[PDB]
Amino acid sequence: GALKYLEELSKKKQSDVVRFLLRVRCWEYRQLNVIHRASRPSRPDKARRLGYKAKQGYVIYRVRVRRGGRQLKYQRSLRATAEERVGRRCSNLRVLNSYWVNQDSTYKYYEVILVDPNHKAIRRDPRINWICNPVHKHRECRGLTSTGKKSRGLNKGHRFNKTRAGRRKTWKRHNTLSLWRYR
Amino acid sequence: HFRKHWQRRVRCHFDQPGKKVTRRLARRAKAAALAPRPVDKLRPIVRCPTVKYNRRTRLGRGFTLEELKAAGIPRLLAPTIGIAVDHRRKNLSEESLAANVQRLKDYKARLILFPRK
Amino acid sequence: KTHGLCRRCGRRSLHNQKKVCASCGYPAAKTRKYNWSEKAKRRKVTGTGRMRYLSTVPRRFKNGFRTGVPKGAR
Amino acid sequence: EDGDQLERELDAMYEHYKERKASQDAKYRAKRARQEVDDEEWEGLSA
Amino acid sequence: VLEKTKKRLTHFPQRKYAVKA
Amino acid sequence: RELQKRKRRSSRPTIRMPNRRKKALNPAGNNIIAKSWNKKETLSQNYTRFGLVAKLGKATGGTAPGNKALL
Amino acid sequence: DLASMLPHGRKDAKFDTKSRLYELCELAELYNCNNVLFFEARKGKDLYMWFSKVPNGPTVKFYAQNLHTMEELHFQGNCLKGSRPILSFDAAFEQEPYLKVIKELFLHTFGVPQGHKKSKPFIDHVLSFSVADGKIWVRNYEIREVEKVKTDINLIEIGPRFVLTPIIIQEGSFGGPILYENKRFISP
Amino acid sequence: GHKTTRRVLKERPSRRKGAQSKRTQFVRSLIREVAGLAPYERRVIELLRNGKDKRARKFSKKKLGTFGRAKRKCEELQRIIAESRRAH
Amino acid sequence: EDPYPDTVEWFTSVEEKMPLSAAPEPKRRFIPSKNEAKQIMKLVRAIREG
Amino acid sequence: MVKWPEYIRLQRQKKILRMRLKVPPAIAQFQYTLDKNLAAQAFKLLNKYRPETKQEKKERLLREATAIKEVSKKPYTVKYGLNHVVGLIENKKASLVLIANDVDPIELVVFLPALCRKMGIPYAIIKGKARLGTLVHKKTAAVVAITEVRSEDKNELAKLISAVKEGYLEKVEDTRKRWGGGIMGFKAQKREEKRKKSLETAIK
RNA sequence: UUGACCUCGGAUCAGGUAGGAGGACCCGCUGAACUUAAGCAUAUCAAUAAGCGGAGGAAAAGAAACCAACAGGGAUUGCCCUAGUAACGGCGAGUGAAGCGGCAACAGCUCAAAUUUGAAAGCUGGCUUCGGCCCGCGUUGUAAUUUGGAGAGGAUGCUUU
RNA sequence: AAGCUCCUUCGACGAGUCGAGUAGUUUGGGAAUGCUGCUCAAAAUGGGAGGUAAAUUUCUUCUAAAGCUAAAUACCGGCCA
Ligand SMILES: [Zn+2]
Repeated sequence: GALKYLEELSKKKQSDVVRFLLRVRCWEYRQLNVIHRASRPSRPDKARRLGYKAKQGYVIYRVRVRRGGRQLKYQRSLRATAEERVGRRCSNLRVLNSYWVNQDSTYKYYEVILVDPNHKAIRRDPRINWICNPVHKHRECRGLTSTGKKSRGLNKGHRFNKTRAGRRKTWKRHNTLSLWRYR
Repeated sequence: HFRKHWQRRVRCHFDQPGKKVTRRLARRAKAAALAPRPVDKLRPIVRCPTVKYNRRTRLGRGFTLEELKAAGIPRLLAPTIGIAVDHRRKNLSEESLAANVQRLKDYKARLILFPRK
Repeated sequence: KTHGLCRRCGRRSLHNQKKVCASCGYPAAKTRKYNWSEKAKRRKVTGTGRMRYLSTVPRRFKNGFRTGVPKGAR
Repeated sequence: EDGDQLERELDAMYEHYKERKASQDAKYRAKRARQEVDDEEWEGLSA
Repeated sequence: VLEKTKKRLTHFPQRKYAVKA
Repeated sequence: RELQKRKRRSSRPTIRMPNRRKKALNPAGNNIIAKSWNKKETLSQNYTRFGLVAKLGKATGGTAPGNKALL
Repeated sequence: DLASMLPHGRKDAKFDTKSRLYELCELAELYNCNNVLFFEARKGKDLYMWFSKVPNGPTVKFYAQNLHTMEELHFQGNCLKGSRPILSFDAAFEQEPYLKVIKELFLHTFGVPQGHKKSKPFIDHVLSFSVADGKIWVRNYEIREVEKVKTDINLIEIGPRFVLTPIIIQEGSFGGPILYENKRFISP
Repeated sequence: GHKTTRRVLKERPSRRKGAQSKRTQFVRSLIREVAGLAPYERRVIELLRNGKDKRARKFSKKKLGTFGRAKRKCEELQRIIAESRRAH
Repeated sequence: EDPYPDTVEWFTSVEEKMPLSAAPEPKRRFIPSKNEAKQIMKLVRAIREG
Repeated sequence: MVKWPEYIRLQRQKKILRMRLKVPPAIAQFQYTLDKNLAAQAFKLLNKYRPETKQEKKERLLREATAIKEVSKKPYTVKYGLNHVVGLIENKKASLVLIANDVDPIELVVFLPALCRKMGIPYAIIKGKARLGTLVHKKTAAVVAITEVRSEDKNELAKLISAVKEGYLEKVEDTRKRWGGGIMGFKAQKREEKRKKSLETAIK
């Protein structure tokens, strides 16, 4: 039941306990490096529902990302930038998925769940051997994480006509002149 | 209407017969794999949504759970004996339910099932 | 002279002050390449050299990358 | 028990960090050399 | 393969069948 | 282009690739379908000769006069 | 435009379509308002205006179409922001009993009370409601004064131009028995 | 339209997606008690205790963004006040 | 105002006398352990095979 | 002067922050823990119900395997695991609950005292997740609970429950609902008068 | 005095892994101008070229918080018409879809949310006579069961390995 | 080990995420077409999107913020023909 208790406690963020804990951690993470390793998820329920296991092969990295804009607005989020930086640091791991942890007023903070594809436990266990497959190299760079799908607009409906099934692919398909043999 | 670069985006279908032969050979290869079996799964009969097309029936995606039960075909065995199952479609009409159960009974009568190994 | 011998590409293209090759950019790990010069791309594309290993790969693929010796040998 | 000595040590270390990070400019050093100290720090003797 | 998938394939494997003309 | 030119200029042999296909185009084995399958006949023709249905779907065109395999 | 012409008014953003037409009345009580002018858009294409006296009655629904708002550069007229207008009504508005209920509410809506501290001290515009078809046409005009030839009033259109056709008048804030039905309303 | 014999469909758990879990309600109430209140909720509590209920509702709108959300927040905080009163 | 107010137990002051879950108890909580039986059987097979 | 390493400085600064910050009640009640004698009695009844080590379990399983080669009562042990113990608390199968005071992140346990109070189960807070961890054969246990004991220890468990309930829960009821922290020392208070005498005198 | 836990480090420690090339097609970031038309300005070129990052034999997308108003459809993808329609544009230059319908191919699933609690049943190593020995990971949760057109638990009788 | 059936027993579903305001960018698409940044910041007979003048906001249809998956489709480069 601890997972629902944590889910509700995370839903209530400006509550006194969560605000106090977030302040102290925000201080601790500013004292720590821009990108550093975590040990244990500070949000175990979020990590678990995103797919973190306590197996030899799963690791957490906390990354600090500067907030704001370029009046130009960057089409990729600060979440995607954090994932890409964590991947460039740990080039030997696959970025499974990232989640928010702190925000302060100058930097947002994100814990990224990463999986080692070369570990024997990961390779033998299904449900993760897909990320052992080679088509999933640098999902964070190709926009294949949750932030990437959200930014690409990969949803079904009449509100996502131009972006679902690939925006550039749709534009090309609409801008090709098809000529047949019998016209 | 040539303000864009249609020259760099133009497609010619000179491979129409080649693709046709490829498709026919693909249907031959799945028939070689699924030898006694047909190369397609059974599809239900459904009514077209729009009032423009509502007087004509067509082939749907898969058979519904309650019509499958009414015809007497188990859910876990229907995709095995070659019947498509659609858990999203709902009957809402005795007419469609009866027509689809008639279709499944015709399949039952015309089917040959081999006894496992 | 502002261009000496580059060790990576072999051309007389090494700015002595900047220490950067004007053709391949030797200090950078990546080899300099631009899509606005298809002629330069095709001058330094694969197939213009010796092909020591990539030329031998296809025969191994054709035979299935098998290891061992023919039965009844030596 | 109240971490008083540790608090003083940490405060002194942070202050030293501040003075070196400020005095690695020499304009702060000039301003420190020229500026005069106040009397509300010497207060306490008789006034 | 996962144990649940193995059980499903064991107890409901793709059968051979023919449909008459 | 440069790679092909180098191949044509060099003495290293050409690697002629056998016409391998991922999927077999004809039934094989020691069962009734394999032993009664005619490799020179088409799918519909073979299923008409067998007495079996090759497609439970709607016909997408006109069949041969003697076709009985496209229900 | 209507809010700018109404100084005794409060502008309020999107209302939930899944909410309640009497939750409108509690919202008006929240803001201490005794009249409600509600804009309800259907399909993002058609307007409907609910004029109401909250809490106890009565309330009308109009289908609103043929909109020509301000900042359309063909009106040539203006008026002070919040000045008391002259309300022009019609003999049909005094003859038909339901048009009489709609005249009273439109007076209570566009009244701009006499001593209100947000109203301008001088009068320069007339808001005219006319009934030609089975619809109500609203126009807003500036009264320009011109010296006579050896002053005279001229009118220049200043503001919104929209057509309202009545649908229902309910006894009750946003409910109760129907007192009038158009019975000739052709829905888009 | 056409005349077809109507059928009654089985209950959909996806339609039962609306949460009636008494255990989830218990968890939410306990977490409310444990965590406490946000600063804006403390302001709304102060206003509701003092009697400025229309002001509370307006501030709840200004902080949340919708009439319905403000109404639900005000009802939740009023229930918290009632529970605290009967607990004291 | 009081910046750090004491908590008023408006929910934990009341005590509930019943468990949250009404789900029935499984047989396994009353019968011996089937998994342990499997492990013992594997060990017995290993001892038989030596 | 001398320079401390970064991690040592960070953890001592965390000490100072923990002692200086005003703590919410749910963590102040974790700051309040029990004492030596009560902890010792707890671990005496508990050490009798400790889990079976892995070597002992393998040896036992081999014993019944050999017996079958050539009918037992229900085992009673200390129940551990956060989710399992929370389920036992929710189902009122737990008779006693012990919660480690030093679980980081704290959110894992921050609701456990309130849950135990609501369900009516006696609970206490123990100094040392490594010690609760040594009862089980692990490195760290966030929580341990006693569900049922043998007839030889029913009276001992009941007396331990009564003793922990009175001698800890009464003091915790006296001081658990209030905020913690505020242990300002001489240097902190002197800095406080410096700040006030620099702020409210003339200018802001 | 001793010993654990947590955190942070060292090693030419044991075993692995990343870089670069290629880039026709593919997934993202960033991003012009020439030209056309219009009192002027938005627009067009173009969500293009150049630049940067990342994969494969295909990639991507993908099993409805969908379409619809039906007598209903039923993951995704591609062709035909829809259609130069709806819509947005000084209702200029112009830009410009989708549902339906016919077809090609069709395949479904895995987790988090529950206590195995009558037994962590899970897994990495490295020592092997290859049969099993320990070190460890892990309860801040590794196996089995379940994934909301469901499911769980008891009972009940058939049917499957 | 597995499937069904029955029921005086239960039935857990993703948060700085929706959403409101705003700036930029983008689309045929201010019910903002989608996306990003910034300030505020949710619910549990809930939420999303449509239908409807029909008299109240009734009706219809799905479950977002976790993940995998062949085929039909593209190909100026690779091994060939
Ligand atoms: Zn060079």
